[PDB]
Amino acid sequence: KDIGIVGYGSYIPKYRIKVEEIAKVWGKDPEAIKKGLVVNEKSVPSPDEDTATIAVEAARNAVKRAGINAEKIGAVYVGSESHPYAVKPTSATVAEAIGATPDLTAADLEFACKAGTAGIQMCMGLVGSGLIEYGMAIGADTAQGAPGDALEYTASAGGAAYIIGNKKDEMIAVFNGTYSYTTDTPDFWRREGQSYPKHGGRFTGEPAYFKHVLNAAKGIMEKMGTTVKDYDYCVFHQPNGKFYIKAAKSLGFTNEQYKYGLLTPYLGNTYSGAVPLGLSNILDHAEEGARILAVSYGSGAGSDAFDITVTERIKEVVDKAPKTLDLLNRKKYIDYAVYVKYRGKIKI
Amino acid sequence: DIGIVGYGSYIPKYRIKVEEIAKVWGKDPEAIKKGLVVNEKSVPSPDEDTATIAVEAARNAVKRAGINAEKIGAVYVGSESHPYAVKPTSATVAEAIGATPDLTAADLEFACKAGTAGIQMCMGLVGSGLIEYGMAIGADTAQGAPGDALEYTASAGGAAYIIGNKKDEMIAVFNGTYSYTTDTPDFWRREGQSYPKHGGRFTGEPAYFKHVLNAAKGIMEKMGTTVKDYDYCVFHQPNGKFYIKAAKSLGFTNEQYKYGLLTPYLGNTYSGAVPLGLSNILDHAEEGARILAVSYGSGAGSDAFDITVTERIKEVVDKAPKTLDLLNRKKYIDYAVYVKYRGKIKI
Amino acid sequence: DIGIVGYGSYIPKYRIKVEEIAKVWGKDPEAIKKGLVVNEKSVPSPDEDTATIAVEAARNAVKRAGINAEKIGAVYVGSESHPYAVKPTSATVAEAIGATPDLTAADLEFACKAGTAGIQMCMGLVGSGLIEYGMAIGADTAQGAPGDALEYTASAGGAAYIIGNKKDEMIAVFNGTYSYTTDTPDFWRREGQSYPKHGGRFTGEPAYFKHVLNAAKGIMEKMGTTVKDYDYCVFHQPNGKFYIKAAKSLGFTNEQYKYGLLTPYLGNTYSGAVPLGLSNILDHAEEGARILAVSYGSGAGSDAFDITVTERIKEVVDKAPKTLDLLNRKKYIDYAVYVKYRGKIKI
Amino acid sequence: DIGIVGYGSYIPKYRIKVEEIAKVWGKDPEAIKKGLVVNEKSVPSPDEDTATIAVEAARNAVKRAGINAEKIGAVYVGSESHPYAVKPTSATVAEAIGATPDLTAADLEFACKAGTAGIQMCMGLVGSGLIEYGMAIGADTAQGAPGDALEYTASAGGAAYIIGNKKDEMIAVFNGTYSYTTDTPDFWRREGQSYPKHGGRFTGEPAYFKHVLNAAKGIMEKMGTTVKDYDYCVFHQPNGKFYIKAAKSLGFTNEQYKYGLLTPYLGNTYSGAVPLGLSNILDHAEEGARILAVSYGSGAGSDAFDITVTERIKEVVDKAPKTLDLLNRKKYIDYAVYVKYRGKIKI
Amino acid sequence: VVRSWRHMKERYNLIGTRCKTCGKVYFPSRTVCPDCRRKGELEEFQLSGKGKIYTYSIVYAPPKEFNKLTPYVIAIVELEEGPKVTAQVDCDINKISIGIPVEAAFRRIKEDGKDGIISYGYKFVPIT
Amino acid sequence: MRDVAIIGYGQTKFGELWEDSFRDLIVEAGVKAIKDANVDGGDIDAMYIGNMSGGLFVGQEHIASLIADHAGLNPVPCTRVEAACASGSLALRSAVLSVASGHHDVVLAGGVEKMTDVEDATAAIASASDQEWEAFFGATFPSLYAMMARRYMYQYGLTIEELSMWSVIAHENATKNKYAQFGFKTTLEQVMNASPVADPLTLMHCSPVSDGASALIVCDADKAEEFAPKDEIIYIKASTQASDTIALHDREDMTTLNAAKVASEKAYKLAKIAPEKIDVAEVHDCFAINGLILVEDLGFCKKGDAGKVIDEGKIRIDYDDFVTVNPSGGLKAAGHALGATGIRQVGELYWQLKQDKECKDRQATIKNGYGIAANVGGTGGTVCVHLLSDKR
Ligand SMILES: [Cl-]
Ligand SMILES: [Cl-]
Ligand SMILES: [Cl-]
Ligand SMILES: [K+]
Ligand SMILES: [K+]
Ligand SMILES: [K+]
Ligand SMILES: [K+]
Ligand SMILES: [K+]
Ligand SMILES: [Mg+2]
Ligand code: NA
Ligand code: NA
Ligand SMILES: [Zn+2]
Repeated sequence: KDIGIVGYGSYIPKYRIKVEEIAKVWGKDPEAIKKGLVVNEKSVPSPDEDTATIAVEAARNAVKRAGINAEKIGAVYVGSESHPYAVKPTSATVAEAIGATPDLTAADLEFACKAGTAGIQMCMGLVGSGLIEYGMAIGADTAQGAPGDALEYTASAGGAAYIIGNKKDEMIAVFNGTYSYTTDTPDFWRREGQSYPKHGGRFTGEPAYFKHVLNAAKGIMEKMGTTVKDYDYCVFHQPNGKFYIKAAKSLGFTNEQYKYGLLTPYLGNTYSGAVPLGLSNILDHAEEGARILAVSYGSGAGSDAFDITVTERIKEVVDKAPKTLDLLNRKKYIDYAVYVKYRGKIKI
Repeated sequence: DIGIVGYGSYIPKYRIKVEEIAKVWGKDPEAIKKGLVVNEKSVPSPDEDTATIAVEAARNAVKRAGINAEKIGAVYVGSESHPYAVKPTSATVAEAIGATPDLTAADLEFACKAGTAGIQMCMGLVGSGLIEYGMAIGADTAQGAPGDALEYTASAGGAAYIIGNKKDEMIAVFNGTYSYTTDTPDFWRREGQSYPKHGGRFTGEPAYFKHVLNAAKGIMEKMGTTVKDYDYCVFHQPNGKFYIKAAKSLGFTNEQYKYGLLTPYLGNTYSGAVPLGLSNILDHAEEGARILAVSYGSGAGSDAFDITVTERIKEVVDKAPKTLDLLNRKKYIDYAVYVKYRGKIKI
Repeated sequence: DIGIVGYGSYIPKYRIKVEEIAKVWGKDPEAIKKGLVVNEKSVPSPDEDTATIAVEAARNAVKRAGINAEKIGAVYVGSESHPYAVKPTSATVAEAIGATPDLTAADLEFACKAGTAGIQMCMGLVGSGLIEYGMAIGADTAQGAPGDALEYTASAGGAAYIIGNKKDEMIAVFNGTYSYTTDTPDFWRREGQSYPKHGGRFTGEPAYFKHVLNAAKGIMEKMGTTVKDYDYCVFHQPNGKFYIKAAKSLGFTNEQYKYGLLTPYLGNTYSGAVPLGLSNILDHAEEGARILAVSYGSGAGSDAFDITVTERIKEVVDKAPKTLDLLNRKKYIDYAVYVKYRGKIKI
Repeated sequence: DIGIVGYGSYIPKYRIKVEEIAKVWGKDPEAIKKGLVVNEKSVPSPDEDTATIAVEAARNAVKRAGINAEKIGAVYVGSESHPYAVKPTSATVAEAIGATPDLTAADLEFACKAGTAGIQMCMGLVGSGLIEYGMAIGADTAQGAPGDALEYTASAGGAAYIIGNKKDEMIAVFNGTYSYTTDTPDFWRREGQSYPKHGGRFTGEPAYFKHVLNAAKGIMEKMGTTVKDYDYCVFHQPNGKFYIKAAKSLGFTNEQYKYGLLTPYLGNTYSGAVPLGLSNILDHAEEGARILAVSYGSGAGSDAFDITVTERIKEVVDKAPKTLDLLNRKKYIDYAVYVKYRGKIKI
Repeated sequence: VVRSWRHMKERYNLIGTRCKTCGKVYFPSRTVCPDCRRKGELEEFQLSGKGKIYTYSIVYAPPKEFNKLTPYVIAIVELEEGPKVTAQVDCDINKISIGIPVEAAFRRIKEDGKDGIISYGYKFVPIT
Repeated sequence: MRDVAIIGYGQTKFGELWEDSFRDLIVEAGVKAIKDANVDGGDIDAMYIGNMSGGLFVGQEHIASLIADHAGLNPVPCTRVEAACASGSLALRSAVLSVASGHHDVVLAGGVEKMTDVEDATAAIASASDQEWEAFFGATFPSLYAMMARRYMYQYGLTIEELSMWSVIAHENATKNKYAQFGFKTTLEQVMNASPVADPLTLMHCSPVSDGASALIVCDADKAEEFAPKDEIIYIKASTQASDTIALHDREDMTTLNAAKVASEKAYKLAKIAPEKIDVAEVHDCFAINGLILVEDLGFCKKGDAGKVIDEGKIRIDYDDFVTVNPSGGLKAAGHALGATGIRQVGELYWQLKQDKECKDRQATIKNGYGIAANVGGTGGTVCVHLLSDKR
């Protein structure tokens, strides 16, 4: 009754904006921010791009890697913070755009930046239970940081999709186990009326991110009977580079182990696509037998941990779609004026 | 072998009649009562929201299950009126029932089908052996636009279901489930707007009936059944008229669909609509009864279920308030107090 | 030298009693009626606004003046509720009375003193010989914040005055005017917000009474008069209490201040309040009667006037509706219909 | 008998070139520069608003008048961007120059003619002997809608004028004034909206030119004059093209209209436009020079003035900053910093 | 609202029709074959989003909605299968030319104000 | 099947007419047409109208009833005919066929447009394109014709200078037209350097949004002699119409308007003449490129050579032995009031063939006595051709 990933895909838009271009406008030292956050630049979606289009790009690429007929997908789940509608499901738009309709279930997922991995766990259940043959879990966002605030340096756009399956011949990776840590924590939120979120500053750190990320990591390792030495690669949530590395070093992972999963310094924080995207970069590089630790975090508060092993099929599919690193490096820089124009940050 | 080990419901105490809304906007109440098959609807207290309703229903489901909430490995809340735009209701409910910390959770969105989407998610996690128990809730504090016809039906309520694997504690068993989904712009809301928009008569045949009826046919084919095999049925019920049209289209009689229809005195509770109707069916059902449940969400999509009741039902029905007791414990209010409570007066 | 040749008023037909607002918000109506000295207030029809009220009042003033509106060389509208943020009410009123095109106009803003500020402008333009007649209007469709005490007094109304130079046409004569103005943050509204904010108990002694009493004493010093020299008086009336406290402080009796006080059955019409009270005095006054009129605006500022009535008053009073007749032609509404009319319901 | 005893102006230090706006929105800057006859516009500091600009202009006018502000009996501020929706700018200005408390005040609204409306009001009160000195201000911190053509011209600035009765103190004398007014929906803004709306090419011939040319023709007919009788002229200047079309239509040459035209390097300061242009004329004019000044405001109306300069002008010009000196003390900014300052970034 | 729903499968997935009688592929799908009319028999047909620029223009002053995009490339793409479509091209103004190979992409085309629905559909991206 | 003639023509000025309402326009054009034809109001048996502004600009459909009502001609039947920019010519053809049938003897064919009252006019002129497969994706009406110009330049090597000469001529001719919207001369540089709308077209290549009205009185050829001197009568030799794909991308060839070829050929056949005998032509040149294409499709020159015949100026009035195109200034310079353009085109041929003083300063040489007009709806989905002659 093994469960694994039969295909995966990623997408990042082409525009970027450097820390220097945001700091120029607001009167801050860019080097201090770059070092403080461990971030150089972030991605920007085209004004004709949104969470749905980014999810569709990722979904379509994952179908390429899976090499299956999308009609077989029995569930599509989209985890996001920036669903283009307040009340109309992205997941339905994605299912139609990949040809999965009509014989499937779907839902839009909300749980800050963990929404994406919640959908993976949902697909694991439906496939393992035999309720569907394949399920798709997507995590994607076109984050918007509040203009004067520090989150504007990291709030980026991107997404990644994963297709979950039951057939060993088609698995590129296998779930060894999953575990989740969840409490009620008011570190980060947004009220229905407001344009941008609010947060508790230094409360977002130890009592929320590290509490949940680290409890989730040691929980799955206890469930699995493993140590840091047993894993080849790791990926944690990455609101900035600093938090990622602090968590990775706390648990005892070295650079070689955590290097692939960290994209924020040149991608930014894509929220519910953050860990899905880092994981996809690990898979674009991984070899057969590699063991991966993946742990997401969402504010509210909650984390999803995964223990995954790569199979021999990975080589066959990596080049079947664009690689996350290739997407991340085909880029066009823009200045703050064009950035706020694109993002709809100008009062009109 | 997957089933429901416990279930619970909640409805607030305040109601408002069609007559009180029509009086204000200058409409014939009898024409509305007959057109929509609706008499009154529920209203939440200003200190109540989707979260509190979900906790009431969740706590009631825990009573019927008779289990330790620490045993719950996932909590899923499906709604349209999550108190925050970005902060999960599901976490608040898990803390409020003692399920934290060893669990996963997510808030679900898919118009009025969000609640039943969560049931299917729990079915998967339990069936796969990934969790021992999962909770799926559907709840809403719907808001109708003041001048619009949706103000006559937009009500508050919710129901929770705990899904499990142990035959001895199952009160009902899932025989199968099926879902029909397309991209349909019949009903939506944009992030900025206060109230939703819709395509009027497009909400009917091409959206509600297409998905509800394709989903109903679909599961009966999957299971190889006919209308005569089911003792009870419950469909999405934005108004009384749509429910009955669908039920009669498929060949169900009044005795079969009557228990599932709550809108005429409850209103449309959106993602809580079918969960609540199903719960009323369970408060009445006897051993061996077979239920067809089909939800609808604008978008669009429907979730179908084929469920059989077991002998354990009699042990739990009285372990918590019955859906009909909640619905009939009520206090009436006028339109002025209604718009005060609901926050419909601009301040 | 300078006087009023004609004046006119307008009040809409709908009213709402204090009992109907307090009922909704859970307050004692008797305490409010006694605390504020207010029983009910006026409500404009949803098809009525400051412009329409200004037009009604302006047209009535033309009837009393008995002149050709083409001769009016300035039109000034003082309000807080100009139907546009940027498009002058005064232009619409001039077009609606046939005063266009040979005239100047402007919309005036200074809280509840805007209306009387325009009178002083017309006095200047007529006295200087720059125009032959000028019109000053004060009108508002005030909106009180739901749940706040201003909702019991915030009403709609307005009055217009035409100023002229011809003794044969003057119904009243200005003896003098004086104004007291400072920077006082007692009451304000920011461009984004729906309803104003205020300093509560700061609105009284340091603002209303400071300015109303300094303006009154000032003009009496300028004119060399005492309270006894005046037959009638009218002060700003945000509630009945403030009016009577001010009037009694200065030594006026009930017979002197009774006619100017309309708020207990009209509400506070803001920039139309003193203009309307003054008009009720003029509907009752006899030849030779001497009037003290003092307005107040938050900001803050007050405009004081010393006026003497002539023998022509009784020729024109019946040439248009009397303020008391308008005030008593009324239809009552409840809170639900009130918030519907006023646009206080979110959508 | 009525004249200007003092005048003052203010312009903030920041500018933005057409190129910086066009760059962002993907437009040809040369086409815009040539089409509108505009090169750059002024931008206020984020700690600057209409009130501070009005105080600067008023204080400068007091320097030139050389009088005690206590003697000012009226302060009128005309604007489209009063910092408050309900709290008078004029009061803050009166307090900030020491004119309080023995004065009247009002805030004026009539699109871009508000400022000149106050001059006529001061003319009336001074000529009538009701006050000894009155102050009329026109100031704005205009905001153009991002992406729209008004963003290339919407600028900040203001000018103040003190009106008096004493020949020995007059720097200029009013020969006459005239106004043309109708109801025209060329430009407006509703209370909720951030930026105005307009009728595009309806703003030209049927509105600006209709009113500007009828007003200019009107005062010349009232005065018995021709274009040849005037040394200088200044018209409203929403762009350079409208100004020049109007000026050439009436028969004025470059030497006559050159001084009044500031928009190409200042932008359109709305109610401060003509006051500022007039002030530059006065900074250059010589004894005996005769000026035609005609403003325009949407809704709609224009105020015309016929003014003659006196010998006292040279005594005061250097007593405060000259409008050209303010305009040329400048610091350029890019679009990002501009929208930051102006509060155009959603936050 | 309803009209978007009818052409979603065409706008999202480039699914047209092929007349069996003459073989000509049609996109957008046609109810009737113009060459065979009554004798034509149409079947559903999935197109590859691949094509080449047939002609193009650069829109310098579009409606206010497109203010973020202005100036944008609009083109008629000749698809590999035969049909031609009108669509925008996501490329730089100075790199569009007739004959450039392009490929369809799911993008946000239009939005019915801030309250109405969002309409998705095809936009073309160059190959390199 | 009776012969049809023209006995009168009337027109308002074309431009931004703020003062003139929609009523003021139709009346002025109708009265002028009535007066020119020497008929009384009672003599009109029916009316045929083209108009776009009403429904897109004001929400007014049922314009026919409105126009008959306010013209004072109730109860005469009035009918609205629509084909976007070709509504004018279709209203005429409808009128022609009604006289030919014998059901009416004297019929007014008119068109009117009030485009200045709308806030944004583009959405209306874009109505002529496919909303779901052209407009939806952001192809503005100028960009469609711009893509025609691009393809034509690609296939036949037309240079922007050659295209720009069309607009120079139009503006020169328009200074001779009191009713023209633009009465100024221009130069090649001014046209090319003007602000761009849609590459390669500039503002000086595109026709403007215009208010205006025009009206014709058509009559039975024999009854015409009751109102007019026989010499001042112009006969309608042919009134033909054709259709093409509504979308430009569905065209077999974008460099030609098949409906114009089809319609013009049928008219030439019915009149039994060849293109070489046409003395004056009025073509639909809302975007200049369309002027060149129609000169080719009507058969005055070979496909791809229009640019070279404009460069030498053979379409100019002073140039002899070649047809004279758009003596009035065409749509670009004289103005393009969508609904009236089809009527105006023919009224010019009427003036030109009858040597009316109205066109005295722009009078073309008339060797043979024939004129032709081509009115296009949208990018070519509808074309209507009218061929006139001084001989019956
Ligand atoms: Cl205004
Ligand atoms: Cl379908
Ligand atoms: Cl007649
Ligand atoms: K949401
Ligand atoms: K006097
Ligand atoms: K205001
Ligand atoms: K003073
Ligand atoms: K004639
Ligand atoms: Mg006759
Ligand atoms: Na920042
Ligand atoms: Na034309
Ligand atoms: Zn065929």
